[PDB]
Order: sequence, then structure tokens, then C-alpha cells
Amino acid sequence: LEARLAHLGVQVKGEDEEENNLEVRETKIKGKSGRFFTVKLPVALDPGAKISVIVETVYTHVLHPYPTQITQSEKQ
Amino acid sequence: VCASGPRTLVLLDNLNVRETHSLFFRSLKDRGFELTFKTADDPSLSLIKYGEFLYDNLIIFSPSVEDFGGNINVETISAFIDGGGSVLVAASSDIGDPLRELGSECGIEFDEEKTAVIDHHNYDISDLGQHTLIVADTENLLKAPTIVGKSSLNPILFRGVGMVADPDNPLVLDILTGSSTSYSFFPDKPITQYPHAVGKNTLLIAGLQARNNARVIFSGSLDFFSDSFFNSAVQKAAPGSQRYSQTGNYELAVALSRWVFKEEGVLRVGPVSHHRVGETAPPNAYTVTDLVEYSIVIQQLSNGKWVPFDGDDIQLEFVRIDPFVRTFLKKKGGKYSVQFKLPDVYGVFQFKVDYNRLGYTHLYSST
Amino acid sequence: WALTPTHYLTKHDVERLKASLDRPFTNLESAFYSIVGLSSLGAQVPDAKKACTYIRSNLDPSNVDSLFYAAQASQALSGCEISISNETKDLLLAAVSEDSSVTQIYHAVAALSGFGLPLASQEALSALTARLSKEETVLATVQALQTASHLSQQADLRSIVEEIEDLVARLDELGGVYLQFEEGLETTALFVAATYKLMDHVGTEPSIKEDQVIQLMNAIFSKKNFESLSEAFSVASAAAVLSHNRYHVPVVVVPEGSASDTHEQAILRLQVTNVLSQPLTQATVKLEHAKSVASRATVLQKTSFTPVGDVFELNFMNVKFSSGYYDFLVEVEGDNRYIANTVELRVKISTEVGITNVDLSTVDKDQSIAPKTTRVTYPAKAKGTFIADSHQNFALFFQLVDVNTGAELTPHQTFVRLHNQKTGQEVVFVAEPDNKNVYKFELDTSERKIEFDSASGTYTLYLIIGDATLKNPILWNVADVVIKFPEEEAVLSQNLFTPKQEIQHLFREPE
Ligand SMILES: *[C@@H]1O[C@H](CO)[C@@H](O[C@@H]2O[C@H](CO)[C@@H](O[C@@H]3O[C@H](CO[C@H]4O[C@H](CO[C@H]5O[C@H](CO)[C@@H](O)[C@H](O)[C@@H]5O)[C@@H](O)[C@H](O)[C@@H]4O)[C@@H](O)[C@H](O[C@H]4O[C@H](CO)[C@@H](O)[C@H](O)[C@@H]4O[C@H]4O[C@H](CO)[C@@H](O)[C@H](O)[C@@H]4O[C@H]4O[C@H](CO)[C@@H](O)[C@H](O)[C@@H]4O)[C@@H]3O)[C@H](O)[C@H]2NC(C)=O)[C@H](O)[C@H]1NC(C)=O
Repeated sequence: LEARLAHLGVQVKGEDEEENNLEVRETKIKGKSGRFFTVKLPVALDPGAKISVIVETVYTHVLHPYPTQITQSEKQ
Repeated sequence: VCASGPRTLVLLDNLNVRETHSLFFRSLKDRGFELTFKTADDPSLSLIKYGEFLYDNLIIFSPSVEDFGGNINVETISAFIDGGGSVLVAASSDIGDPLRELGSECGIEFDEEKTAVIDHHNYDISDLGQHTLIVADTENLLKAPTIVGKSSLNPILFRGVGMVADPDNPLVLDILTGSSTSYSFFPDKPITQYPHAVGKNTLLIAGLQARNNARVIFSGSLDFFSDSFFNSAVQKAAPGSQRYSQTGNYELAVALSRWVFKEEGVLRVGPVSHHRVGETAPPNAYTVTDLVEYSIVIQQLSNGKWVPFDGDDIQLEFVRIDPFVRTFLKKKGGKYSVQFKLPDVYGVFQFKVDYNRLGYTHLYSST
Repeated sequence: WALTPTHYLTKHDVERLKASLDRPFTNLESAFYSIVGLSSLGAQVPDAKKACTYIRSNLDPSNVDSLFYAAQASQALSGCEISISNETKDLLLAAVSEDSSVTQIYHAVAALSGFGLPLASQEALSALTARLSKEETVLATVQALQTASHLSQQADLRSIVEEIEDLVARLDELGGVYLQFEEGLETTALFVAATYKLMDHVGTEPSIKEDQVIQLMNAIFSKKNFESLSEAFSVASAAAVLSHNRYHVPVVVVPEGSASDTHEQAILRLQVTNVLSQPLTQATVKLEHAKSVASRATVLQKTSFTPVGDVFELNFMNVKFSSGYYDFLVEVEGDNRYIANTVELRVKISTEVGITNVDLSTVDKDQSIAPKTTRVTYPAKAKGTFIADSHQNFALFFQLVDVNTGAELTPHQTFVRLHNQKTGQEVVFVAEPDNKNVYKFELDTSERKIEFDSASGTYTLYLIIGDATLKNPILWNVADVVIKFPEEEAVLSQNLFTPKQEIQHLFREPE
């Protein structure tokens, strides 16, 4: 699905959605295939802490008609 | 690479047919076909799922079945042939209506039920005394090496219902005709009316080459493929007839099966190049009386590997409404090419190649 | 009509079955199947002394399966005594218990009978019935029947016998010709052997109907290939019991040789044999009646056949059969054990046809000139050319009669074929008799244009006469006729695969 990824957005789970959007940069991690993204947290996460984040992705062309051909009456 | 995939569906009126015809199925399986055996009446039978074909080849060894199970129907089989699938049909005196209807769509006319081919002069000595088991001479066999095999064949035994090819349909192939004395009629009932098939008009085996190149073979006799005929010796009842150790049924059956399943005679057309002489690219428009070079490449499928075609009779045409120029294409450098001067009349001309030969796939190219 | 046996062991089949039994031994079970199966057919082992030693070496006293196979195989072998320990006797008796399968009871009881060890037959039956109540499968039931055949008559075998009616109902029928269980050929052959063997020992006739037994044997013999030793042994036992038993003997009746062309000899010979192809020499045969297919009236009745060697022959020189098909009803009499004793066979009488007084003539279509007729007779071909054209028509007249009797004949096939010598085309016409039974054919060029496609030329003329009953079909070149149709006032499709004519372009000349 990496080729078909139209957009990626990350925001922290909080009331301040407008300000909770996180900066994301495309990154390549050595030795591992596939696209990766580096997300900068608003505050550093110290040992033993947790945070909740929401990741949204949109893919294009991932739905393929089957059967390929239909008549006027036939459904999709 | 086989033009038709190995997936084959076999329809049997009775399961016992597989045992009786073990030799034919084993020879087919040895060639890498993936056979699946289902009863012809079985409800689960289906050919098309979601617009795709479940099977590439269909063999209907179900002469007596009145109706097909599940969704299989004469319309469905017709669509399947249009898709390019190869179909084999075997008939008998018990022929049900669907088989006759299928022949009607293909232009091969089966005779009425209970009729049989009667030959009083060439019937085998082993016949029950009804003169319906006829020893078919190899002379009637069609003169097509690709379809029937180059090798010579011994006399073949046929017992079944005669069929007549429709004159109107050009594509019909008279693979095996009956003897001059043979005719199709009800044996018990006297011949008041004119026979449905008389003399050499009667057809025992016929083939069809569709415009899409689908191939279907109709056999009058299911028993012809039976193991019993394959091993049985043949001697004509009439006096002075030699006795042959083995029949030619097995060898002929193998050759026909190869032809139906696109194992022989398959041809493909590759890139065609035209340009002005001395030029490497085609001009947008040519001038009057200019000299141009035309090149095309054709291939043949041998043993599943494409190779340069050896055909020497290929003819090129330059046409506007009627053919202004026609000439043979020379075989040079693995390609067929010719150089000629354009006519003095301007217009929207088309280059045409129409190499259609008996038993081979029909090739048409237009630029 | 009673059902005739459709499958049986022919003389070739019985020998092939013996070969299938006569295979090298690989295990005690193999020895039991081969040796016992041959014994049932009456065949012997060439190396019987070696076979007994082989059983002795492989016999394990602590294994029930070995004991059963060794005991039966040794019993089949002559004088094949094998040492048995007391511990073996305890093992066989212990095997017969409520906590062991019916199959186990069968092996233990059979082993005891073969060795001759004493057994408590009543106790063995009590264990067998108790296990059989849970083990209601067909295979368990058949083994129980065999166990009863080994148990003493004092035991209450009636309970075991009652299963036989249940099994017969449980049989699956293919419709009027075959009866077999779902388990296949092996179960049917064993069941027939068990039913006959148990019933013979008990002294009561099998309850199975004679027609049902005929169907059951047909299923057993439907397939003539026995791949495994077990299949051969079971079938051999079934054939042996059927061949000779106290109640039912299947009577196979078939005509020897082809009766289609019987007119040459006018002798009918019928083979009468059992399922093993052994002729029933003690039987007597008679032709109950003979009927004509055409009218259904009897022509002969109550004429007895004579035993001539193996076959039964009936002479009918006195009666001059007319051309046609006749059906003979024959009955086998004598031993009461015979089943399916009545068989119906169809014989055909042939004759030869003579064509005489054929006159080939040409007539002026307007009738101004009297018809010109040239007399011809088969096979002498007509001399000279006959013209059929816009002015003169052509006609054929011939009479068909039986050579032997001179009666009028109407052959099923009577066609006139005109073959174009140059093209090779053939045109076939059907000739029909008139009221007087003289065939008349007329050729009119103007009307017949559609049939010939108005294709003029010389055509060889042939007479085709044939019928199923006719000994001598005739294809005669009667004459040569030239047909000239009216000249046409004014085809390339057939050249589907040919080079087309070369076409060139004529460039305009320079000024
Ligand atoms: C406006 O639009 C109109 C609509 O199209 C245009 O009208 C068209 O004009 C073209 C050009 O003239 C016509 O084609 C020509 O027609 C000629 C007359 O037709 C004869 O053909 C009949 C054939 O009958 C059957 O033939 C076969 C049988 O199997 C079958 O396939 C076919 O379908 C048909 O049923 C024949 O019986 C009658 O005689 C007819 O009169 C016809 O002769 C021309 O054929 C020529 O040319 C064509 C190429 O165009 C070749 O394919 C032919 O083989 C043949 O070629 C020979 O003649 C040429 C000149 O005629 C030469 O250049 C060739 O080299 C070659 O030479 C040989 O023959 C010469 C004599 O013919 C000899 O001198 C030589 O020595 C050689 O032997 C051609 O078909 C269309 O018919 C016509 N269509 C209509 C609907 O009317 C009109 O032009 C437009 N107007 C303007 C101003 O633009």
C-alpha cells in the first residue's frame, strides 16, 4: 500500500486538535524495506510513560471492480 | 506454452465411462492436462464464475443425458466457445435434445434419435448382424496433416449417429465422411423418404474453426473412443477382406485431441514494419508512385515453443476498395518482406495479410 | 421373462482367476487367500509341500490373525498338519468374548475348526450375538454368518440367520440387473460365499430369491479385473459355491457361433454351462416354441433338443424358413436345482436376391418416337452410350426376386448412383417399386437441375441393392449415361486455402 498512500496525518489525542497536529517527515531507516515516517512528539516521553496518538492515512485505487464488466441492470 | 490451459472438465453420463475409456483418459492425462470428472446431471456444475472461466477445455461424454446439471446450458456452452475454449462432443443413438441443439448452433446437424449409420457392404464381421458397425476406410479421411497426423492409419471402427454439415456455413470441416454406400436411417423402418444423409454426404466426425479460433469437434460415436475399439482387430464381413491386427482408432483419436486443444497448427503474428526505402521510420503520408518496403514476422507453436513460421504461400495485398496489387511475401532473414511501387492513384490504402489455410489458425493483419 | 445371467466366469475367465490366485506368497494372509481360493475353484498348488512349510515357518502362536490364516490354509492343503501348543488353544478361546470384535470371533472360531481344537459352540454364539448387536455393519454381519457356518448346529444359529433378510434389503440395486452392497465387490463375493456355506451346513435353503441371486452374481462379475489377492479369493469362493451347491445352480445358456448367417447350415447349437463354464451334461434341453417376428405366429413347438457332446443341437431341415427374424424359446430341464433355466434367443434367416429383366431405355420426352429399350442382365454391363438431354429422357426398369423361391423382394436399400467421371461427384437417388413390384426410375434433366446443380457431363450409373437379411449385396455398374442440361445463362469460395492470382498495377504512360 505504500505506493497508493495519498496522504498521512498524525495528531495527538486532545481537545486542541488544531495544535495537536504533529510534524511528520519522510525518513528511511537503514536495513529495512518500505517507507517510514518520523514523528516529533510535542513533549519528550520519559521512561514508563504513555501517550495516545491518532494516525490517519488515505489510499487511492485500492478498490478494484469485480467483475470487470457489467450490464445496465447489473450492480457494481 | 499451451494456448489453452490444462484445466479440463469432463462430463460423463455414467461413472463407468471412465473405466471403459481408461486408455483415452490416460493418454490425455500424460500430456499434462488436469482432468476433473463430474456427472453430467450433477447440480453443482458451473462454467463461469464472476465472469471468468473455471475451465479451459470441456469434454462432453454424456450422449444420453437430456439436460445438464446446474447452470450449464446450450447458451452457456455457446458463450464458452466464443471465449476461445475448446469443446469435444461425443454422440450415440441415444442422443438427447441438448446435443442436437448444440450441433445446430455450430452448423452440424445430428440425425433423429434411434437412427444409426447403415452400411451393408463394409460392416465388420464382428457386427451383431444389423450392419451398423461400419469399418471406415482411411480414404474418406480429410487430407489435412495437421488435424489428423502425418502418419498413416489403419481402418477405424465407427458405430453411431450420422450427421450432415450445413452447406451455408463455410467453417464446417468434413473430417471423416462415410462410405459411398453408407446412409443414415432407421434400420427397422423402410426407406420411404429420402435419407437424412446419403453417400459421402454422411459425416462421422466433423470439426469447426470459429472466427475467434475456438475449435470444437463432434463425433457421431462415443464408442469410437472406447477402449474396446482401440484394442479390437478389424476385418470386413465381405469376402476377400484382410484382417488387421489392430485398428487405427487409438492413433486417430490422439491426433484429433491435440488439434482440438491447440497443440498443433497455432500461429501468431508479430510486429509489422513499413517505411520508405532507405528510411528507418514510416512517413506520415507517402507520395504517389513512391517505393516502400513492407515487413512482417509470423511464428508457429511447436512443442510449446514459438519458432519462425515456415509458410511459403503468404500473400500481401494493397487495397483501397479492391486489391490494386497482390504479391507473395519473400522469406528473408527470418521475416517476410517485399518491396513494391505504390499505385499512381491517391487514397486511404490499407495493407492486408490474409493467410488462412486449412487446419491452421486464421491470421488477418491490416495497417 | 426371467432374468438371464449377464456376467459369469467364462472358460478364459476361470483360468485367469486361477492365475490371479496363483501368486507368490508374501504373508500369511496372502497364503490363505491364494491357497483357499484355488481350493474353492478345485485348483491345486504345484508346490503344496512347500506351501505347508511356508505356513509353518510364518505361523506365530501368539497372534490370532496368524492362527486363522494358517489353520484355513493348512486345511486347504492336503495333510498339512501343524503343531499347536496348549497356549494357542487358550488364546483362541479367549479371543471369543463380548469385549472383542465380531471379526476377532470369526478368526478364533475358524482357527479352532481348521486345527480341530474343541470349541464351546453355544458359548461362541452367545459372544458373537452380543458383539453383533453393537456391530451391525455389513462386514461384521457377513463374518458372523461364516462363524455360524463353523459353529455346531446345536447353537442357536437362527438369530444369526435372521440378519440375512436384513442384508438383502440393505443391498443397493442398480435397476433390474445388479445387486451389491455399498462396500463393493469384495463384500458381495464374501456374502454369497457366507450365505451358501452357512445355509448348506445348517441344512436350510437360502431365503434369497433366485432372481436376486442372479442380480448379485452379475454385480460380482460386472468387473473382471481383480487387482488384490483378497478380491480374487473372495470372488473365487463365491464362484465355487454358486457352481455347486445343494439348492441353486445357475444355468448359463448362450448360442455357439453366429446365428445371423444360420441359413448356410440351418443347425442351432446352444451351450449350457454353470457359472464356471462347466457344461451341464446331465441337463436336457428342448425348444418350447419358435415364433415369426413378422406375425408372431408359432411355426414349431415342443421339439426337443438332442445332447451332442457339450452342446445341445436341434435339427430343423424339414422346415424351410422364410427370410426374416425368428425368436426361439428354449427351456432347460432335469435337476431341480437349476435357476434361470429358461432363456430366449433370437435367430435370423437370410436369403439372396437376384436382379433380372432389367431394361434400360431412353424415351423422347414428347413421346413422338416409341421408347428405345436395350435388354440388360446383371452383371453384364450395357453396351453403348445413352443420351439424356433436353430432348430425350432416360429411364430404368428392373425386377427384384428371391433366387431360391422367386418371391418378390423389396430390399431396404435400393439406390441409383450417378457418378461424374471427371469431377468425381456422386448423386444418389432412391428407387421405389410400383404396384406390380417392378422398380421404375426416370431422369428428367430440366426438373433435376437442382439435384445435379445443372452440372453436365458423363455419369457412370450404379445400382445399389442391400438389406440386413440379404447375403449378397449388389453394387453393379449398369450403364454409362451422359446428361446434358440446358446451357447455363452465366464458386471461388471452395478455394479457401490457395494462392490468389497475381495482380499488377498499370502505371500511366509518360507523355
Ligand atoms: C466515386 O465513388 C465511386 C464508388 O466507389 C467510384 O467507383 C468505383 O471506381 C472503381 C475504380 O474504377 C471501380 O473499380 C473498378 O471497377 C471495374 C469495373 O468493374 C468490373 O468488375 C467486375 C468484377 O466482377 C466480379 O469480379 C470478381 C469475380 O470473382 C469479384 O471479386 C468481384 O467482386 C466482382 O463481383 C467485372 O465482371 C465487370 O467487368 C465490371 O465492369 C473493374 O474492372 C476494376 O478492376 C480492375 O481494377 C481493380 C483495382 O481497382 C483490380 O482489383 C482488378 O483486378 C482490375 O485490375 C485490372 O484492371 C485495372 C483497371 O481496370 C488495371 O489497373 C489493373 O492493372 C488490372 O489490369 C487488368 O485488367 C485490365 C482491364 O480490366 C487489362 O487491361 C489489363 O491488361 C489487366 O488484365 C475495378 O474494380 C469500382 O467498381 C467503382 N465502384 C462503384 C460502386 O461504382 C468512383 O471511381 C468515384 N469517382 C471518382 C471521380 O473518384
